[PDB]
Amino acid sequence: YTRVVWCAVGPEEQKKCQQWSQQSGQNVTCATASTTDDCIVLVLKGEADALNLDGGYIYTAGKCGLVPVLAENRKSSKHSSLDCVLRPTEGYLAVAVVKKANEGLTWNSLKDKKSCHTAVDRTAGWNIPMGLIVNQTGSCAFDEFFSQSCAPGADPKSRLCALCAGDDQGLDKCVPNSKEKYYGYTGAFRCLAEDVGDVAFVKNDTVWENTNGESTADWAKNLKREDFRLLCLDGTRKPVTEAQSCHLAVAPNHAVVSRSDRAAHVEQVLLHQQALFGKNGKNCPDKFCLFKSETKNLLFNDNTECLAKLGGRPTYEEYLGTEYVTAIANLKKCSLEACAF
Ligand SMILES: CO[C@@H]1O[C@H](CO)[C@@H](O)[C@H](O)[C@@H]1O
Ligand SMILES: [Fe+3]
Ligand SMILES: [Zn+2]
Ligand SMILES: [Zn+2]
Repeated sequence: YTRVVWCAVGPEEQKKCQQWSQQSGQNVTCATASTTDDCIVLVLKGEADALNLDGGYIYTAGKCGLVPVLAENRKSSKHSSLDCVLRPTEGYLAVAVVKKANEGLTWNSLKDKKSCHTAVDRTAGWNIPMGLIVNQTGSCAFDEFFSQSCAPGADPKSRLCALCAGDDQGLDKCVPNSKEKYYGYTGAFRCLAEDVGDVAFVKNDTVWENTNGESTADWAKNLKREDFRLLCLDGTRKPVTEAQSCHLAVAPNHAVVSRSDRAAHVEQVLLHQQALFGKNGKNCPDKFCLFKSETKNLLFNDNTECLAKLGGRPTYEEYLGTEYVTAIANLKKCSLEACAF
């Protein structure tokens, strides 16, 4: 029984963590850092215990000895009778999204266009699309493919940050945290929605959750699913209803990681925390909901049903899968066995 120290990325996550801390009676406390990489370092030092990470960061964390503990699980069809916490995760679909009005724009004509990315090093926003582009062009100059982009985490003076906007005051341009207007799934989709970019690399869920009244955010309230198309690898364009036949890859779900020596303790505390503040928790929506933050995906994705046990006690490599690990390794050769910190 000790507290678990969660690592929040940026000021907005910090605020949500503080609410969680208060409601949990200090069983969970908060450490804050400006980037995901800095949070990983805090965990390695033992100054923080855990945080929830996209697959691209699990790769970084894994090389440094951190392990997956529990995974985000969202609504599913198969394995219907089984409880959420025990149900296998299905993974999400990485897609490339454009405006219907941008006619004749296909996977094969993306060169020199404007792109919107969740963040550098993330699965749907970066690793998958850039990995595919590097291959198809046979060049490590992915910094040269698009004319301008917003890829949070890149050099703020480079073309890869040209479209990023910063915070209400125009500060923190291109920072890889929610202070940057176009950061993350929602941010990259907004970058496309506002016609700042020509293409957004996000997941299939992002399109649905931010269209047809699903989001009441000022920029999203008038967005219609029909005004968007997905780019398929075969050069065609399809409606967003066809994601199962028109995606770039299937990605492993975001997951909670911790130091191996702390895994058992983190797992215990989190399972109890979700019984109190999760999907149908004792205190949600009454007092506090761990999986809500108004489409902002703070700490956890808003569409998370529960955190699920893994099973087979997988290493980070088995969790990510050989097909994804080799993809990252090859892309990493552009810009092999050691912790990068
Ligand atoms: C997509 O499923 C994954 O496949 C890889 C094989 O690369 C395994 O290591 C892992 O446990 C999972 O079953
Ligand atoms: Fe992701
Ligand atoms: Zn597929
Ligand atoms: Zn194993």
